[PDB]
Amino acid sequence: SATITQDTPINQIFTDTALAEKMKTVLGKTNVTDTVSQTDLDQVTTLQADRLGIKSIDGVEYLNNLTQINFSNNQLTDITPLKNLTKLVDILMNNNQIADITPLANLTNLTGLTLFNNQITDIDPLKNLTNLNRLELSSNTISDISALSGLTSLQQLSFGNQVTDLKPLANLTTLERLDISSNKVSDISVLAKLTNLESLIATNNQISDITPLGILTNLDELSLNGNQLKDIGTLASLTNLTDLDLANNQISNLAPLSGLTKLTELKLGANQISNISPLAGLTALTNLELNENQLEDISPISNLKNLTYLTLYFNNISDISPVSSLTKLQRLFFYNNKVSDVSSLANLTNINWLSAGHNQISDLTPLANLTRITQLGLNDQAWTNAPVNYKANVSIPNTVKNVTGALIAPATISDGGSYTEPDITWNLPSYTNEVSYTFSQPVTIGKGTTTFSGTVTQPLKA
Amino acid sequence: DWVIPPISSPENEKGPFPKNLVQIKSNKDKEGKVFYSITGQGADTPPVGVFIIERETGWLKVTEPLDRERIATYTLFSHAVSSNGNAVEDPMEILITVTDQNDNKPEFTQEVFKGSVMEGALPGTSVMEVTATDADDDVNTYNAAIAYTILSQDPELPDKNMFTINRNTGVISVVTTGLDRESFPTYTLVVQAADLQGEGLSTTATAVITVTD
Ligand SMILES: [Ca+2]
Ligand SMILES: [Ca+2]
Ligand SMILES: [Ca+2]
Ligand SMILES: [Ca+2]
Repeated sequence: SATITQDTPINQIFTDTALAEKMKTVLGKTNVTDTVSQTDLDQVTTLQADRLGIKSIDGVEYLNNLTQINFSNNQLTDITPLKNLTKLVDILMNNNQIADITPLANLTNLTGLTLFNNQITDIDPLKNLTNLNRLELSSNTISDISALSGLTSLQQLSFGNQVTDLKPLANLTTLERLDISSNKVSDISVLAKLTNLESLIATNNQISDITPLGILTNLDELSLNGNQLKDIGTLASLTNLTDLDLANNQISNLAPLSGLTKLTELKLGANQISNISPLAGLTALTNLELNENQLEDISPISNLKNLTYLTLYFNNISDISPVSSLTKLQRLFFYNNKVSDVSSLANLTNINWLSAGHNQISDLTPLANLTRITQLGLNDQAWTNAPVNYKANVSIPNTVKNVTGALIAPATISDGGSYTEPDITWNLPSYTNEVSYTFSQPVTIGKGTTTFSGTVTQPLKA
Repeated sequence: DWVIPPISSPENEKGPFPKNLVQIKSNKDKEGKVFYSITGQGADTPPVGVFIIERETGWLKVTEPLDRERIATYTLFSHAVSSNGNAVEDPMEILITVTDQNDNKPEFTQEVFKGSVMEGALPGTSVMEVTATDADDDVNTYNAAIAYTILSQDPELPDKNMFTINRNTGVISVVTTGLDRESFPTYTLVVQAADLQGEGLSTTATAVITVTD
């Protein structure tokens, strides 16, 4: 035991102003200058001192009976006062500036230790904390995890951000939930040994080979967002997956996903996908991200009646009509495609967010009854009219229609042209292969506001 | 334009913390480099930093387990600011819904309920009522759906089961004959309230019944 040598002012025990204020309330005193006894201090067994701007825990060594502490969201560096508090079983100290965790080395009763978002490199002092079942070390600067190799009760683990070598995990077969995000990992072969894994988060790494996952059939949650994946054949073994993120990879072949019918969320944004036929039987999906691929035909999507959230932006899609039966849709994004007809979207009476900039849309009238919209995008349309004949005097109908059914007057017209509703007219002295015009019109549908703008090209035949 | 999925999280989520919720994105990130941030209770006002965002990815994370019975929903706002320091979106309101787990046992309104009953009250006579509440979500789950039972009677005379309880309402009725004040003036019942329609978490309290002339 540590003991104060006599009754002492709280503020002479706890030299931190903010910690002293807290301990005054904990210890049932009126003023931080009031004295307390060692007996009073020995009554404190838990302490929730998160989010108080504490810079020093000097004084806590005299709280001999502590079992659980929260000092998260503070400004701690030195944690030497924990050194002899061997009754500690749970420590929360995420979001500090701790570098030296040597004072933890003898706290062998610890079962939970949260240290993410600190300045830790060296984790050798954790090596004898063999009763840990939860250890979080992400958002640090750890490169070497050999000190984890003897923590064979671990169930929940994370670390970062410089690890390449995962071999120290080999014996931690009690692991259920692992986050190795934002390291330097390419080789995940050791993970095949962790057959109790239910959740694996491994975003922002250099992983290309996922064959090690093959026997990890208890996986329900897997994130490989931001890696170098292409062959995902191994995922066909993981039929318990409900939540899968493979965004930001090089995947083209989705056939291995076709049997993962427990999937409710699937992210496949920023890949090399042109064929989503393999997704047609994934009817439990509520969330599907297919942005930044090479899609044209999205007809397999019409089967996915439970979708509430769908991204399709940055593809080469002309026909949006496969979404038309997905009436639970609340948020739909398909900006940067080639959609010219949104008549099918009239069906999406539950739609709230509708994002359709950089398409070929000319007529908002099908959207007019979508009054639950709160977010809308219709900027920067562009399309080419069917050719008309070059003549000295040549007129075409304006075809740009607001949600009201009213024609939107051109903003600009090439080659000195003019507008008299409904017709755009050019006097052209000699043959030109095309003329053009722009429009730009703010519009609100429901509560969703955008600028409906675009560039229309009119080819002229010789 | 914002590109954000709706955000729901169960309470009492398992670690490791922090956990990824959703990616937050503006489609104006194609015109330049965007700094993302969040404001609101649970972000930049108390409790601060329950929710945080990765600066460039827009990954929104939760740093600790939630408790629906303390805060059931959070209202955050996302912000998007260019490298030159100008906002490129208006702040977007983001609702975070915390969904229920059965983590509260029923709680009796009293530890000791008192009632009385007349000798020779007819079988079927309502005597008293006991009542428990449950802090879990009675709208979307059975986590607060309480069944009432009797565990014991003291004394067990003249019969073991002098009384019954309505498993839905907690009303305690006489169901047999032979009440006798002179011999057995009082009955101490242990009553149990259990959620999940009787199958779940449970709590016990006492009902003390005085036999009157
Ligand atoms: Ca908008
Ligand atoms: Ca709770
Ligand atoms: Ca309950
Ligand atoms: Ca609950």
